[PDB]
Amino acid sequence: EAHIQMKAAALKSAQSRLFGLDGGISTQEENTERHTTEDVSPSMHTLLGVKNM
Amino acid sequence: EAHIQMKAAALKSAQSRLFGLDGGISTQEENTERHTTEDVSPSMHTLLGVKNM
Repeated sequence: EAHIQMKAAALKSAQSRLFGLDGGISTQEENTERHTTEDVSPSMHTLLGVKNM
Repeated sequence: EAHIQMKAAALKSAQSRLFGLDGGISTQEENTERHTTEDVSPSMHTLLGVKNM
């Protein structure tokens, strides 16, 4: 009885977690898009439908 | 008889406790979560599904 009470008092209410933080860090997608000197910006190739006035 | 009565009167109804307060103080779990400059708050990383209007 003493050993059981000691074990119960030591363990308390310790929740058991089956997993931790996943090791897969990359949550985005690889950017396979090309970059060329013809681009108007590092994020865009052309401004196709844009109309100035 | 006198000694027995003296012992009974001195001891009274003293309950015997086998244990005291347990020495294990930490009742919570260690917070292994990281904190990064990208976080929106010290308690949360992103606000993922939140929709503004």
